[PDB]
Amino acid sequence: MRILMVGLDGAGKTTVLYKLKLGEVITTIPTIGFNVETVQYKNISFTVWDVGGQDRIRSLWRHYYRNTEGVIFVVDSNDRSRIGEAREVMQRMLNEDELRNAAWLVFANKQDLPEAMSAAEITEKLGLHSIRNRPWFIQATCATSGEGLYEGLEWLSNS
Amino acid sequence: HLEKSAVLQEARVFNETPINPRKCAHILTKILYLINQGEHLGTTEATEAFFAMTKLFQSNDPTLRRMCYLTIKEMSCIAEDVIIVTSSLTKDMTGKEDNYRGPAVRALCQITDSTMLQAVERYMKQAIVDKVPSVSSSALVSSLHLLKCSFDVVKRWVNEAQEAASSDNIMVQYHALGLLYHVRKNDRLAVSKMISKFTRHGLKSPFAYCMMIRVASKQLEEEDGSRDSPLFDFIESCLRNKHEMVVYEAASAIVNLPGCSAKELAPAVSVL
Amino acid sequence: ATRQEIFQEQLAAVPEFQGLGPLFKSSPEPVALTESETEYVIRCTKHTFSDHLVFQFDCTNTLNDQTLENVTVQMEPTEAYEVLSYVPARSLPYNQPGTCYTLVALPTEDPTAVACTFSCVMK
Amino acid sequence: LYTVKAILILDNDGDRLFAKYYDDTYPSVKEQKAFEKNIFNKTHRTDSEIALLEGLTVVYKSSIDLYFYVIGSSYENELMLMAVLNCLFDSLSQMLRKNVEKRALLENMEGLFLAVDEIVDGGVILESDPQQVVHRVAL
Amino acid sequence: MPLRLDIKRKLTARSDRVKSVDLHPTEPWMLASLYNGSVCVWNHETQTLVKTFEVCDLPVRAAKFVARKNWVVTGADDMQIRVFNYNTLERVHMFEAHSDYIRCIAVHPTQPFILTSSDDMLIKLWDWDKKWSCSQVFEGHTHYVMQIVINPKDNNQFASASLDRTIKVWQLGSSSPNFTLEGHEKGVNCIDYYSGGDKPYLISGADDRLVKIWDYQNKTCVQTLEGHAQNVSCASFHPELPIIITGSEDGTVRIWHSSTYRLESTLNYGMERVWCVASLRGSNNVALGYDEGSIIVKLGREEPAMSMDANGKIIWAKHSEVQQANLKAMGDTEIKDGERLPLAVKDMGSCEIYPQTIQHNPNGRFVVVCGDGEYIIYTAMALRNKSFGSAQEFAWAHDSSEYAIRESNSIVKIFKNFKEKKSFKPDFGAESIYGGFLLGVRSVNGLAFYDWENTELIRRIEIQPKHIFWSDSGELVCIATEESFFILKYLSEKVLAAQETHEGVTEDGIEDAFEVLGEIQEIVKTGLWVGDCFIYTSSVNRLNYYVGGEIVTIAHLDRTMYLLGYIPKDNRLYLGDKELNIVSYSLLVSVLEYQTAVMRRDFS
Repeated sequence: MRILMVGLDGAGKTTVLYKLKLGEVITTIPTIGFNVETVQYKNISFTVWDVGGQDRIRSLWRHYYRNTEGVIFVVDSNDRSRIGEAREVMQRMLNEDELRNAAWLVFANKQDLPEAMSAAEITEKLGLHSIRNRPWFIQATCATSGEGLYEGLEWLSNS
Repeated sequence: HLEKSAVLQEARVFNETPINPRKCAHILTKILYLINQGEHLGTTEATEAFFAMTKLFQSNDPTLRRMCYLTIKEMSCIAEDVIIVTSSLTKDMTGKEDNYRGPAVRALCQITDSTMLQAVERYMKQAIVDKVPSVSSSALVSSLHLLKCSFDVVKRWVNEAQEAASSDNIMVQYHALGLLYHVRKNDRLAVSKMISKFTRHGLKSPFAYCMMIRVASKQLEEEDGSRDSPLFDFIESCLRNKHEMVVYEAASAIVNLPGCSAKELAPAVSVL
Repeated sequence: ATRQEIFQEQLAAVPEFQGLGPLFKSSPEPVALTESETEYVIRCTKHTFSDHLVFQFDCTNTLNDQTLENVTVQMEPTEAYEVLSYVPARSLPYNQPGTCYTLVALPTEDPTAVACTFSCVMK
Repeated sequence: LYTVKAILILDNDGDRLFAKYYDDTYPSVKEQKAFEKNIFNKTHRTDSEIALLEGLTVVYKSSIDLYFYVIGSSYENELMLMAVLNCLFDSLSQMLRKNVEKRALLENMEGLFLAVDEIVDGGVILESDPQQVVHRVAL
Repeated sequence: MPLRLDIKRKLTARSDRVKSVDLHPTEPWMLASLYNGSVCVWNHETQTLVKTFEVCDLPVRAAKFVARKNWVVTGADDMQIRVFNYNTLERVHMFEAHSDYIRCIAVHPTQPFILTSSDDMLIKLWDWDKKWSCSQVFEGHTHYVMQIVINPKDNNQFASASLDRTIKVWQLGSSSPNFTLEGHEKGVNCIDYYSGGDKPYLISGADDRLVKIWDYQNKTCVQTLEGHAQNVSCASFHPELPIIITGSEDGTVRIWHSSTYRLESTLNYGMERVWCVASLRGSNNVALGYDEGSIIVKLGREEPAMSMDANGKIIWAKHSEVQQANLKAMGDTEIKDGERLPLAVKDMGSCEIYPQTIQHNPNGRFVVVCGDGEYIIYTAMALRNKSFGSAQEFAWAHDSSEYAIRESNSIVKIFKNFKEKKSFKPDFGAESIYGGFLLGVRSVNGLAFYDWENTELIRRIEIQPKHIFWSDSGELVCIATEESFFILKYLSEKVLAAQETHEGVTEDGIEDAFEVLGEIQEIVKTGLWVGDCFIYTSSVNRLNYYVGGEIVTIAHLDRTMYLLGYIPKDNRLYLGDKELNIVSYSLLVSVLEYQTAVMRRDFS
């Protein structure tokens, strides 16, 4: 399943990824020269695309299409800055329309002590309840804990 | 025997979920064939390919890797994107064998942007240093194109050359010099010292002797003064070898109407 | 009104003069005023007229590093000449003659008055 | 020193199914081919110690049924060049353990391509030691 | 390439198996722990003992100075931690952290911490502000904890070595490593860090005689090194030069260049094995415990190679070991004496040979630079090699047009434009050679004077010095000779006659040449001719110029330094450190001259 894990270079998405995937991590920069990775979970056979989002490519991040069906959208939770507004909305909407054919599960990262501004405000802002829509989960994490990881996958490995 | 248009659609089928390593390998061969005899190329077709090729990368399969390089290598002066590749590239680089690495540089070199360069320099440092020459050799050639492109910054690197300057593989010994010359050849002077540099020196992967000859003469040629003490040193040596060609090399040049020293030449000649 | 006269005339297209005359004889030897392939390379030729001497300066502002600008030529003398002026080659780019001059009027009936060494500083 | 202006792999039947033009200077695929017609044809089925066309060096190994070519400038050393000419020639041969034919090529098309890239890469000869090579590769 | 280099046997002691060494930077004191069980702290400088402590009489494995803290930390293998305030050696506190043989302490400097590893297969962290809390315990062992080192770079993250052969690198959020890697095929004795922050290497030690380099960011064994002569007790990163220090279980020093990686040298103080090492972070002085004793060596130059054109560009090359690629500086702006200034940016160069001399042409112009023992002279603007050869010793013919050389034999040949000058060809015992206006050959603890065209022993004076600076026009000349110093006149005419007459003294040189004007008893940090004025530094850090019977300190300097250059026009002195901030103080040359002239009776 082409499941796209998204976010920037510099996020430390990658850190997570291999933490999960390999057990072990790697730098807080998500990739520059991509990830395609395969994971069996629950012995079900999965492709992870991990994007160190970086702009030019970011622009092109649409860049591929076929066989799309699932989103890890990594967003950094505590990110007080790049998260919402035009960017957030735009990305979400665009993605949604383009591939209305895949569940969007957003991943909120390095929650540590959360350095956001309200779990509630944001979820709403994202129109998390614009829902009447595809399997969704809003999910909390600080990477080091991995505050919600296994469910994401688990609940996911639901059919 | 076979035809392009169909194929062009069909190649993406490997990109379709299809598992059968062979099948695609073959199809790839054909493409290359179309190409080999002669083929139009272009972007759209490329771009679509860009997404197409890209997914296909859980392959472990080494040989599988090979195939890729080639293809990519095809894209160079008409190249499209690099960032994706970075990760990939990195993968060759960290990648166990040596092998993977050489192909990547090789496509890269007509095609690329200043910028990244810095980064990739480091990698270069490493290549520069490695004992299995080959890759290092692989590294070098790329540079040339990079010289095409530019290569000046490559220049900056002279130092590495030196660390490198110690060599013990013949062919390899050869390779280093080629570069070098270019480098100093923008410069008489050093070279004069270079000469000295080799002067203490004999040569590993000969070949080296030969470029140097052209060279060694080439300063002298204009009247880089003294034939007499230097040249001659070279010559006895030159003379002496069973690298008959080298002997020749000297011989051929010295074409002197009065016989600069008519005599000796005749022995060489006899020998000829 | 020598070969050198032709040079008196060649010189003549300029009009910042402070006397000339007609050239008498010219230089027995042009002097490279900057030695062998310098940061800047000068070869100089000196011209005598019945009245003045002009040193006209031939050259290839060498380094592609540079173009020299705001160029004038100082000369400072020991055995006489009245020093009228030092000339600026407005601009000199790489590998290229341009002209700069330095001008003097030649005293003739004095004991010690036209052979001279002049000291040069490029600005 | 970029020796291969171009390299061609040729029929007996005076055609070329591989060529990698190390550098082109008269354009086209086409233009290469016309040249073949003269040259190959003319040469065809017979080789030289030395052969020249106009200050350029003409290099190459044959088979009864097949033709190999390298072009460089005749302005430089027979021996090495030969050595090379062979180096290829042998390597492949050895490698193959067989005389290439028309057969050889169809018999496995891939190997050529693969081969083609390793020694010379557009122009210069990177790779060599054919046995070495031969061993070196197999994958 | 040569050892034409600084190696100093800085300080010695012959003793026992001195296991451990720890450095007091903040005042260069050193702490050492012995296999005796007594530990001592020394000021090496005069081979003087700052304090010694009998902490235990059991061998005392671990030691730290806590400088911030102003206290010194100690532990012996009574498994207790004893504290002294080093501010006497007044002993603050004691408590039992680790209950087994306590091998190593690593400290967070930024943050108030003391990290410890001990053989109990435990690493404990203790917090001093909490007053030695066991704040956290780091565990993930498989054996005794032999060593801890803090990646101080990221203090915060640290690495651990064990002889079960493995290394765990940890994150705070891992009271366990982030991971363990399977390093040794022996055991990982030691783990060490790469001085630069930029890149990252560790070296780890083994006696297996194989070295692996690792890059953390990738996470690779960058490479694995072989060549060795005996179980490497230790090998270390040179932090000053790029060299590899290798050490042995017999106490062998081998150096491989951490760039050539060629064995540069082997040294034997067969004082047996490398027990400890500790290094100057200022990267220049290092100490290691050996059995027969310990030795400390001093290994530095005091400068880069640069010479300044009076336009105002001190062109230096390198920085400290950076490529030569970096020369330039014409600046562009002005500011207050005390305050600091800006540089331009446009490198030229990227030489190879590593120098230690720069000297300008006499008009700044042609520099001859020596390095690796050979002389590259540059055409500078040109960035051309003006010329090259191998030295031994040198004089520019001061005039700016010839040069002399001392061939690595010792017998003179001189070249003017690659022509030997044999009109002059003594080749007597020397010591060093001096050029300038008047020829010096320093020989036989004498300094002997020579012509410029034929040699002549003009004079010989009492002893040998160290350095000469000549006034500008030569005239009054300044020779630096330890503490002590002299100013002289050279009187020509005598010579002309004398010479004509010929019959002379030259054993002494001829007593009819030079005169001894006066002498200052002097210590020079750096020194200057302003003309014939000696403007000088003292290493006592006053900048003084000896003027008028007077020596005056224009100013006194932090500690003493290098004379940037006074571009006279500006009348200012540019002062120079070695850290590339320039300070300027204007004088006004005229004032000096004014003084000079008037005394001379040039009042008007």
